[PDB]
Amino acid sequence: LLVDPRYSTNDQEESILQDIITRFPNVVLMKQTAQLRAMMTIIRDKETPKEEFVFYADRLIRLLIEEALNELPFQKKEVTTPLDVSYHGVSFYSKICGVSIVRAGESMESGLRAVCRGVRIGKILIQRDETTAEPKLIYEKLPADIRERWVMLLDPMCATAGSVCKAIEVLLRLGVKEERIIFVNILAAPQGIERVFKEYPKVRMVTAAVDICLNSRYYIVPGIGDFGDRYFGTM
Amino acid sequence: LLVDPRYSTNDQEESILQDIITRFPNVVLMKQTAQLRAMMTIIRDKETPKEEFVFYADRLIRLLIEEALNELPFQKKEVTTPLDVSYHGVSFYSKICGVSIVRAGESMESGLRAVCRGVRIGKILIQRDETTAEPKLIYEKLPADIRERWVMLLDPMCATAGSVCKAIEVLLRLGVKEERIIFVNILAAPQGIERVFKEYPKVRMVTAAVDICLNSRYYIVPGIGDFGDRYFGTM
Amino acid sequence: LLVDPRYSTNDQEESILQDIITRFPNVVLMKQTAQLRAMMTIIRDKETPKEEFVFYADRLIRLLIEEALNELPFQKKEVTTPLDVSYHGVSFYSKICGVSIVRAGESMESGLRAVCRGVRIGKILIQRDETTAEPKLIYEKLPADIRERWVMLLDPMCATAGSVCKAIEVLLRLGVKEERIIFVNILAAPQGIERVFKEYPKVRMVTAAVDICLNSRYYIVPGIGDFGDRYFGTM
Amino acid sequence: LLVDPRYSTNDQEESILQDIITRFPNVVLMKQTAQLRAMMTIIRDKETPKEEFVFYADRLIRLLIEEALNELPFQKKEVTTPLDVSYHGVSFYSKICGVSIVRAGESMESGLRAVCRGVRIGKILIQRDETTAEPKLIYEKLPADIRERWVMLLDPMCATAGSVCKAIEVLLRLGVKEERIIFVNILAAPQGIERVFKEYPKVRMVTAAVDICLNSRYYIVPGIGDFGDRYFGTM
Ligand SMILES: Nc1nc2c(ncn2[C@@H]2O[C@H](COP(=O)(O)OP(=O)(O)OP(=O)(O)O)[C@@H](O)[C@H]2O)c(=O)[nH]1
Ligand SMILES: Nc1nc2c(ncn2[C@@H]2O[C@H](COP(=O)(O)OP(=O)(O)OP(=O)(O)O)[C@@H](O)[C@H]2O)c(=O)[nH]1
Ligand SMILES: Nc1nc2c(ncn2[C@@H]2O[C@H](COP(=O)(O)OP(=O)(O)OP(=O)(O)O)[C@@H](O)[C@H]2O)c(=O)[nH]1
Ligand SMILES: Nc1nc2c(ncn2[C@@H]2O[C@H](COP(=O)(O)OP(=O)(O)OP(=O)(O)O)[C@@H](O)[C@H]2O)c(=O)[nH]1
Repeated sequence: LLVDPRYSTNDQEESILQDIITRFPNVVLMKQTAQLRAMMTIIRDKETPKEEFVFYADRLIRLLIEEALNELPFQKKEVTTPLDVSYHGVSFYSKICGVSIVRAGESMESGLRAVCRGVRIGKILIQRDETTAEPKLIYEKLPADIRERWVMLLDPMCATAGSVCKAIEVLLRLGVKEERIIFVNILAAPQGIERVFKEYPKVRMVTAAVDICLNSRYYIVPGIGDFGDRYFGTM
Repeated sequence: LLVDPRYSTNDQEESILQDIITRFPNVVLMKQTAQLRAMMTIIRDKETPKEEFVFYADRLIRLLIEEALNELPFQKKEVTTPLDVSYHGVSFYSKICGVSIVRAGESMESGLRAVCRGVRIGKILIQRDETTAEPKLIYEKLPADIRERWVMLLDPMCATAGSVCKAIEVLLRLGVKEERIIFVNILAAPQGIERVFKEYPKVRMVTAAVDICLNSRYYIVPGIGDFGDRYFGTM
Repeated sequence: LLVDPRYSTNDQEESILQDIITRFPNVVLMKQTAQLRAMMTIIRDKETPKEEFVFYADRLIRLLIEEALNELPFQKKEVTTPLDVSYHGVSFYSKICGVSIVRAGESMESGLRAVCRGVRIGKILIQRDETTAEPKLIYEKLPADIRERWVMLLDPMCATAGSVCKAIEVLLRLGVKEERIIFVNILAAPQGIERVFKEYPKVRMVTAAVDICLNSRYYIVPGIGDFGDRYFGTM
Repeated sequence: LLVDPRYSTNDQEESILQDIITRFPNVVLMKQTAQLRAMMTIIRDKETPKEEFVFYADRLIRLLIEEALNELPFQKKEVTTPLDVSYHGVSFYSKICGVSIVRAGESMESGLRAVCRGVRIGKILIQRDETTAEPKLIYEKLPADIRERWVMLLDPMCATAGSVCKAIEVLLRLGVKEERIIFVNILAAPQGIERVFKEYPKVRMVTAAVDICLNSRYYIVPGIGDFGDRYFGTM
């Protein structure tokens, strides 16, 4: 909802944002600070060279992952200071794991691995049909006990939501509780958010930015281009 | 009074915070999230092992530094996206540098250097006379043109504010503007904050926690123990 | 082909090692130091925890990548010191890229992105046939100009060499020069080394170790187990 | 004994190395590879920007620190692999700590902390008197039990060896055994190597390069300039 004064906002931005916040109580938008905006301009800029795009993208992913991890359950915990005085804090306890949507999502694996040393990482490779264009599971490698874990579903972009929805579908089938799936995303389109909460209303979604629309080629506008190609350098 | 509901604040902590937020317009407390508490309870725990202590402190410092970098000036900037559409963002201001208060302050250079590659770093070693107990300037190595840049003054703890005030003095005596010093701190005592803004009311302070008071041995309480010792292993 | 005194060698290791060295001019064995051995001990021990496995694996990967990058072409370059005295050095190759064999090979992408900021990364997913057992290309996303580049083929284990050979075959068809392929490998089986070189003799291979054999299920012995499962935690 | 053929060593470098390797048994010279040369030529070039200088310096210091760790004692260890067979490896010595010679040496701390998470870090500030030119101890913060540990002494340069010889002196007066000191260095001069070994013959020295001589102003030549100033950006 809140837009930082510093930067000028793209047309109808403050609007869309509030409307998303109010309509979907399960989405959590990152605080729209100038730093975030600064990083977004660098990664969204056509002109930005690959070494710069992945440095800032990695940088952003970091903030975004710490934001998502805040959606896990926490227990109350008391500890003692070296001063022998009590401090009432909390502790993470959940059994977690991250799951990336092949390629694009893998760029977020390292960010998650940096803060959570050795977190288990699953991988789902989705491919859209050549005829009708219906998502098809091509490959998947998930922890043996994923059904008893909170899942950090990783996918930088959410345009039509067909990929993440299919990903959630199988995740569910293997026994993952819908309300334990935290979908961390970088950039999303309104229609993609509705689609996901229309199908799986219990999941949580933390994004860094919500854009205007999709073009006839399913790309988000103003968007960022193809994140996977830009990040891994397969332009 | 935006303290994450999931945990219980220290006795009379919400009161202290209100006081400071009310009287000191230039202090910026970072968001008191459950995630942040999780980290604090770990490093404040006197049972925590050195490997764990530095890992989390490093982790927290990353978040604190990104927060602090928001206090810098920003230049609106327009960039064209890969979809041939304009995107209104901002641009990073340029003349800045980090200055750490030798030992404890050095632990935050890693973090600054992680997000700001090649950032100029100055050092100032202040030390109290073993008898007289007052702040003496023992050593200092700062960038030749520090007077024309924004200073990110680094020091994890702020108890009496005696050593940071001494630091700002020498910095001012070298021509750096008071309203360009962003004091980034991890943990602070109320009187510490008070003194700082009593003498140098134009600086900015970014902190993650404000404890209740100082004990007979001038230690912040609940506190965290001697940060520099626990961080570098010179227990 | 030489072993460090500190540690005791395995049966016929000094033997197998020299044999591989003299028989194949294009393989390069990392210097067998006590340090390298200490790392192989952590990651080979079935008892080591997942955080410890990835840490040391990542650590070993760094040294192995630096070793492999040495197999690239070099040009002489004279520079001048701040003491205005020339120094004769050598600048490195201008066009490379990494290519990881999906999953296991992906654990190496990070080590490569760490030393070469923004390197282009390709990906190949090979899957054997249940009956034929013949390696099949399932998915591949590669830089568009891979034909004019040197490629660092990434795959930690080389047992039968079937998958790596399948990977070389596709690269070759796309236009990559066989002698510009540098196969970075952690652990290999004599059998796999012979096959790779029997089929593509001009490629170079850098590895940290060579074990004695394969078992009925195609695992190197003493081996390390399933590197992909152990690293990503899907075991 | 080798020197990569790919690059052109400079006038009498091969002679110097020959001599030092013959006359001083305790000096460990990193393998003179083209990769290493390439980095040296980057950081030695007076034209390189601080961002690039820091990056390549950290990278080089990384390889250097791993090399020095090889000088620590190793204990044989047997581990059972996942294949259920034994593997004869080694175990890391368990009592180390890094010690930085304030400012210049602090640049190697991050490298040490990278491979040895949680290593205790001591610091010594030696400053030559502005008139007398005498090396004086200004500040020191070492681990309480440093006498029981092996110390990796950190200082990127060694011109006359007055500073380092002064640091070792204070270390010996504190209890640490002379033979437990591994002096990790990046660049050194024949003079320095001699003095350090004339006075403290039992210390171990690991370095990446040894230049021709010292400048009339006491600078290592061809050299690099002032490493601490180029590293921390205060020049
Ligand atoms: N939830 C959470 N845990 C964190 C975070 N950072 C570090 N951790 C730690 O990482 C752990 C997460 O669980 P896992 O270690 O994946 O649980 P696990 O895989 O069953 O544990 P093992 O069986 O030994 O492998 C917790 O025990 C936390 O202490 C964070 O941001 N969130
Ligand atoms: N202000 C700011 N700059 C950042 C940040 N992250 C990266 N940077 C970059 O780092 C630079 C900071 O400026 P400085 O390094 O002080 O510029 P400088 O010292 O004049 O540069 P030189 O010519 O090399 O000496 C900017 O040019 C930015 O592009 C950030 O969070 N804030
Ligand atoms: N060969 C080599 N180059 C290195 C290494 N470390 C850093 N580099 C630098 O990184 C560069 C490699 O960049 P590439 O990704 O091949 O450049 P590119 O493929 O042409 O792409 P562009 O920047 O767009 O032109 C070289 O120019 C080197 O200066 C290394 O270990 N080996
Ligand atoms: N010698 C050595 N130890 C390493 C290395 N990498 C990791 N380590 C580990 O780091 C430790 C080094 O010893 P320290 O942790 O300083 O020993 P310590 O400080 O007495 O032990 P604690 O008091 O519990 O903290 C060893 O126990 C090793 O297992 C390495 O490259 N060399």
